[PDB]
Amino acid sequence: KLQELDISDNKLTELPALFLHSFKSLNSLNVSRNNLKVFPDPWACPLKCCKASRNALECLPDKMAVFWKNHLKDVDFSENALKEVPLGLFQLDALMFLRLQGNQLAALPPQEKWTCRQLKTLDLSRNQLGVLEFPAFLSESLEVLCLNDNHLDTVPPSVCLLKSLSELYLGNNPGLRELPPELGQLGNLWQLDTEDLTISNVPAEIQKEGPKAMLSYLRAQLRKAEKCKLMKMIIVGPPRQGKSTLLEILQTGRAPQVVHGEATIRTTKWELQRPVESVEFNVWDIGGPASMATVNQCFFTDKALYVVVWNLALGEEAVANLQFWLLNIEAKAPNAVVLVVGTHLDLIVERIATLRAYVLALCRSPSGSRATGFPDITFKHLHEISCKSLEGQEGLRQLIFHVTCSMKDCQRLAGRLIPRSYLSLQEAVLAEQQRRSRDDDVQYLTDRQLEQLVEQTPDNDIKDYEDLQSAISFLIETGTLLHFYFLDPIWLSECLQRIFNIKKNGVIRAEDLRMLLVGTGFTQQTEEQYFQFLAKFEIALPVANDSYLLPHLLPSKPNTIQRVFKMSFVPVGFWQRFIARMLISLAEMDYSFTGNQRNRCSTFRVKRNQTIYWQEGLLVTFDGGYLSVESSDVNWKKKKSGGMKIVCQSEVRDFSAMAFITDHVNSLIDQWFPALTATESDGTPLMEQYVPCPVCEVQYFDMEDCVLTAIERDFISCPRHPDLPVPLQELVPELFMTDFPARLFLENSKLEHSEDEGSVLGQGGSGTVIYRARYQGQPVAVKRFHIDTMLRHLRATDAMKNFSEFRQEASMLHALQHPCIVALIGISIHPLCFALELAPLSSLNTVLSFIPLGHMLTQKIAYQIASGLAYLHKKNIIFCDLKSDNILVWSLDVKEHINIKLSDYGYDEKVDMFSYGMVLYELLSGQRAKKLSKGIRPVLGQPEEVQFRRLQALMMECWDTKPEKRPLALSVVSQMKDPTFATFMYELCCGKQTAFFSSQGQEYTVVFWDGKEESRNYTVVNTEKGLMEVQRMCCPGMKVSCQLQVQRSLWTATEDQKIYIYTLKPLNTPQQALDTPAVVTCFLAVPVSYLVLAGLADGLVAVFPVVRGTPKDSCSYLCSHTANRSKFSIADEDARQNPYPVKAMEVVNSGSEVWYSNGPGLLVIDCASLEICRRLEPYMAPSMVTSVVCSSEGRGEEVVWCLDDKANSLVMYHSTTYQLCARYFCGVPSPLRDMFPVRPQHLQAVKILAVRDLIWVPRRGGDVIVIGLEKDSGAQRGRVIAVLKARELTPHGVLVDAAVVAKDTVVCTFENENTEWCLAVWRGWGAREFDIFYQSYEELGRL
Ligand SMILES: Nc1nc2c(ncn2[C@@H]2O[C@H](COP(=O)(O)OP(=O)(O)O)[C@@H](O)[C@H]2O)c(=O)[nH]1
Repeated sequence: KLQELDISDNKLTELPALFLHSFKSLNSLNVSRNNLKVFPDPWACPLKCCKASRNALECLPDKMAVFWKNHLKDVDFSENALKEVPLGLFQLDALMFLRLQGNQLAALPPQEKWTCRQLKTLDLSRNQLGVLEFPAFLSESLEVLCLNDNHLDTVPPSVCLLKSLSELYLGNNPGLRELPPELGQLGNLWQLDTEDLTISNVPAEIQKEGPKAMLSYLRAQLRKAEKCKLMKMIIVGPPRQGKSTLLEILQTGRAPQVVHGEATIRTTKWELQRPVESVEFNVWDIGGPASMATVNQCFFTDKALYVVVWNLALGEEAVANLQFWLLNIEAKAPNAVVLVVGTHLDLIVERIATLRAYVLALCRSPSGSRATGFPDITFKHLHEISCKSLEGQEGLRQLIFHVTCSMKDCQRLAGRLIPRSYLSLQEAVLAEQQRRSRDDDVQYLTDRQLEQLVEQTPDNDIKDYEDLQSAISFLIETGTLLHFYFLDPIWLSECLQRIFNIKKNGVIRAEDLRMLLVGTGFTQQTEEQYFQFLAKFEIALPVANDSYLLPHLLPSKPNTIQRVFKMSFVPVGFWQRFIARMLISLAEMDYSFTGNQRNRCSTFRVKRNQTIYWQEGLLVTFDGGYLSVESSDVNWKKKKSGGMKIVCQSEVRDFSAMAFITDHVNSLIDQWFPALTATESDGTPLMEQYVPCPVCEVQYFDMEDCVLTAIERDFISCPRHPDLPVPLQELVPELFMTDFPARLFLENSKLEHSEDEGSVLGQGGSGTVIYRARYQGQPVAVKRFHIDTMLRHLRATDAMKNFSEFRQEASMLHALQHPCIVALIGISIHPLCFALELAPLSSLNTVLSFIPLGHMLTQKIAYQIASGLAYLHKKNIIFCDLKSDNILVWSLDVKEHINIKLSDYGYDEKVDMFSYGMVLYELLSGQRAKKLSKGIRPVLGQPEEVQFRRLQALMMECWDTKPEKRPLALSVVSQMKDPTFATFMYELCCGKQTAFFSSQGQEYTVVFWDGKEESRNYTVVNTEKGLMEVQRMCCPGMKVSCQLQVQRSLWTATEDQKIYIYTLKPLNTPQQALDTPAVVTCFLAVPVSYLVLAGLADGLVAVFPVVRGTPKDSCSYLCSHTANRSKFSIADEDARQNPYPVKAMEVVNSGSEVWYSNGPGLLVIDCASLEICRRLEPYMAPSMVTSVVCSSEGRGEEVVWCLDDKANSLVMYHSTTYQLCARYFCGVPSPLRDMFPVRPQHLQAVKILAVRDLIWVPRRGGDVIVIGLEKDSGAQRGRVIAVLKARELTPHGVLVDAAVVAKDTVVCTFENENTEWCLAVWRGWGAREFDIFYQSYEELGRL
């Protein structure tokens, strides 16, 4: 009978196993920490775990899989005296964890006879086990395998098959000398113990790098990896500097006779032998007109040899121009090697040294180290040649070959091992490109087509995403494949140039552009692809009325704050891209959460009245202001350079417009012109920012100084008049927030703030720190942001970035006013921080058998989370991190309106819904991942155990694998606004059975009966657990027509007029058999030590006194017809005296009366004298009463309800006056929120139930009408509080019965035409629970 046995730290050598065998109820067997020598022989008991560690057990019996095969999962016999392992221990299906560590096991049983398909952890370390032979099936289950200090002379052959391992520990096996290549296939394995092992097949360097490098190298061995000598080389430089001439000299080795004509990109395959003894270059001669200067940069890739061609005789301006190219290469190809090669050497001795000094000054800072943002140029990377005499040609070739063999990833590029499958894919892609070129086909290759290529390739072992991605990176490195996948750079260049050759005001209608684009084929079936990459390069962007804006076709040139940006050099087409991006963003104007790099321009929301865009400027007239940006020529420190003059006029000091430009400028300079992010070799920025002095009126404040002062102070004094300071608000109104309402700003004098580690509540995704603080005495969460000429520049950049991020976060937080979203109290600049409302309790992950928080609280939490998500998605905001860490618990009180709030501190909508499903799993379970990407989901118990079928089903859908099937947050919110969602617990399929019975107890909660005569049997359902404790236990005898439970005795009245009594201790042997004059049709127990009344089929009532559950064989007979004739003067001919059976009885008036049916009438038995004293006429013949209940609950008058069979009518009397004070029709097709007064086939009701305060009327249709009484203007009335209907029971037939099995449970039992029975379990909500449920939605709607 015992469930948990804990024998530990005691005098245990011999265990009374026979005594333990009686414990059939055990779930945990713990005999650990003893000197146990004889483990008890296994027995039938549903053990979940078997802890027998730290004892003297030497051997086990072959009986684990005889009794515990289907129950026992956790076994740990570790650190014992074990010598032999039974075969049966591995024959347990339920086994998932096994520990046989620290003993004298020498061999394992044959693998063919194992059954433990669920074995996930197996530790055989510290043993003499040996080489061993593991089963194959363990590959699909095992996650942890450890064999440390085993009798192994090699890796077991089966370890290579164990694809599912995450840990593999085989240390201290000195006989092992090999790690076979197939272990590389263990892709899921990242924890390894190869200590004390010899590895002859792995280099020492690979071992030093680690077991991860070992697995990678073994994979390389398996894939027959070959040494590749192919690398990308790119010629770049200013136009007409001899790029084609230089390449011709390099390839031919002669004075050029044919130089290539006009072209943007040309390609060739150049082969060199040593002056791993050869190399091959996929040479891309990149040239073209000046208009391609900032488009060609897309073709620059990493781990490639760049040759910047430079005209030596042109002068110093050429060397200065080289900075542009060098910055571009270092920005796009950080790990590339750059050589600067000089031509026109025939036009020049010391001049060469001077020019080399100039170039070396460019690449290196004054300190001599590598300048930031430049490639590593040195004396080895410089060379000069001529175009006729070929001087230095051989030296140049030697330089190329030497640099190529020097570049390395781990070893040198020229000869690195690549998997053979990667080379096979390279051949396949080259074949595809060649075929498309032959067929004049679109050279753009779709991802599906590349997958088809890699799979279609013979014996290509690329079978997963990571392999294909690595192969893609390799292909990009060798100039075979291009991505921004493209196969032909020349075709792309031709397409872009042809678009550039088009000659409106920059906007062309989509159809006109489609016909114009016909030159490069432009297959309409590929148009969606084609236009896509047109948008990628910003060559033709979709705008307005399904038109396309063409930046190269922009027209020419047709109180306040001002800004200036000084540019040393203007990139070609910078203005076009800038104006196009601004114009498109404004046209859009007419997000994320929890911190990320993803965000939109939420900073600027105004009505654009007029817009004037042109080749080098944009003027925007918006309601209450102007925003203009123009080209200009700036002069500072007598340095004249290009410039961007920006002006804004705001009537209300709303200078958010100056953010809109500035952010965009930064964005553009970060995306397409990274050259302008960098500084010269001496630290001078290539693009500087300036603010004209408004009080000096030209004098310009350096924007870095204004920003750095804005961190702490408010004023700056100009050098021309230091005694007359200017506030920063007239210099940088962007940073000092002015657009926000005045109410939104915190008062530093009323804010108790301190960046104390003890008050740290957490961190955000943007790099902030959230502390606990006080504002005006109330607790709050304060999110604080945190931040030599080079150090000053870096700090200024960081400060500007933080101010922009603060602006964006404030803009998004200001727009969320939903009750379930953490609001914003206010902002402040000194210090730069947010103030937010603080949760009295910690996050949901911290407060958290099943449903730990309770049903109602879990329901409210889930609904409020869903409502918050629906609101966020209504604002086009995505949470992106919807974990329980970020979900703050406001209160665990069920009565409160708001319980949780969604925070940003501790894609599209489908990922949010997925994370919501995970949160629901945690809510139902109490706990809780790469396997999620593979279709593996966390496991939750069945509905019979969870007991919340609808939320569990919702959680399954939220965790679905196809995003298309997942629900929208609004749909979840809408379907949760329904009492069916909350009340239904689960369903239980009992199956084929005959009759249903219940009793006011828990020993015989729900009892079904089936069978006939010798085959009579019964089933018991434990609805509290959803488990059937007895299933068709046979108790031969007559079938039971009625059943009751009194004290601890079950009375059952059969069809042969016999009341049998079974005393519980199995209803096998009755103790009493009582005779009756007619078949019992109903039972009741009056609490008098009881008085059991039996309503017989003839309308007569039998009365049995009961003493402690045992009655007297004699009984009294109270005749209803006798009372009708004698007391109440009803004639025999009256229909009221027809032979009706007693259908339902009920106690009323605290046991002093019993109301029981008699045809359409009702009779009252007065318990004082056991006589029929009152009659009531709720209905008329031939109708009959079918149920009676006593709604004796609440601070009010006791009332008695009565249902009917024909009229389908409900009536209610007062128990103390017998006045028919209410009548209602229950056959209402749409009964929701109906009403009736009180005066002080599928629509047929089955049986009334009294659930706490309310009256549940189930109907054959399967739904339930939950009627309850209230008062209006002093008059009592009744209303239909809620109509429940579980859809899951639709195919389970018709409702037959219903019964209140416990205080908080209502069991409605359905039967189908095939004699099968099915229970539907509802939570027995009273009036207060329903009102709380409804108010949870009504109030949040109101708020
Ligand atoms: N004198 C001299 N002329 C050169 C040299 N390299 C190229 N050229 C001239 O440049 C022309 C070809 O330039 P090209 O290679 O097409 O420049 P790219 O378009 O940038 O590749 C030829 O007509 C040559 O006369 C050189 O080293 N010395």
